[PDB]
Amino acid sequence: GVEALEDALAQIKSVNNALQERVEAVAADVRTFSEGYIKAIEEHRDKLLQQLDDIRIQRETALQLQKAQLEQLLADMRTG
Amino acid sequence: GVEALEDALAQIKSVNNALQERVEAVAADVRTFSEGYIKAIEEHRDKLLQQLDDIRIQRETALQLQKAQLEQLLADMRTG
Amino acid sequence: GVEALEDALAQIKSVNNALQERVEAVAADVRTFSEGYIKAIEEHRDKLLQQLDDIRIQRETALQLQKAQLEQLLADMRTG
Amino acid sequence: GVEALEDALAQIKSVNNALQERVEAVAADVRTFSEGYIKAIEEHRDKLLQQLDDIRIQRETALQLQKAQLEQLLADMRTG
Repeated sequence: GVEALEDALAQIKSVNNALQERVEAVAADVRTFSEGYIKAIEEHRDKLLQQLDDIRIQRETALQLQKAQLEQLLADMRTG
Repeated sequence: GVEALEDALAQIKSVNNALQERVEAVAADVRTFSEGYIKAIEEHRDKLLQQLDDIRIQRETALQLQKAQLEQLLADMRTG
Repeated sequence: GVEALEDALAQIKSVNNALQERVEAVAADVRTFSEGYIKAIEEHRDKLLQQLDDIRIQRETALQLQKAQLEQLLADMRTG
Repeated sequence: GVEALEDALAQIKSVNNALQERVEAVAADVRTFSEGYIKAIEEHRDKLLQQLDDIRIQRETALQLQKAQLEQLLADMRTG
């Protein structure tokens, strides 16, 4: 009778509860993934930038050891 | 043998400017990707968080409306 | 004299080894990152695609439970 | 009070199509984003992998050219 109305009414309030749970959860995940993602990008971007700078630097150095080892040979000629 | 070496020098010198530029370019793109990428990740996170919101809003309103409806019977059945 | 020419020649031949290793490493990493990413994207795209499917399902069922609970009432009326 | 419940029924029916669509569309986006993300990661890896490669070529050939140049002196000094 009026029994069944108050039931359907309590169910609705709960079957809704559990659906909002599912949505918040999905939203939580989107946030987790999106945060974790951006981070991993920054880290990886940094490493790469780092290694490029080391390439830039280990190169200027090699340049010099040649540039020099060569001006030695020049001298070795112009002299003895 | 002198002029020879004067040359090896000039060669070493200008092979360097070139490889310098290139590395600087890789680094540039390494930058550009990450801002673009992090932009997109953000944009999309938002668009998804938004529709997830709309699902909630839409379902809540239908709850409120439906509750209101069955609340009315609830009174009109308490006597009515 | 000729001593110092084969040194500079073993230098360049070695200093290149080191620069290749460096560039190799970089590209190695670009590889793992992109691979690592694409995985993560697939995994999250899947988990999401999955939770949303659960949301339709868990919704269809809430619907039917309501509909059915309502028709019960509508009948409780038409009869006793 | 039948009509009331005949009404709830119809409301439930119509709320549900709407919430179906919205969840569909959410999922449609989850699909498209991963296609973009994945696609353009891959473009990038390729772009960078290419340039790293060119750094290699540009250096490799400069080495070849320099090697050849100093190989010659080596001969023209191993006699005169």
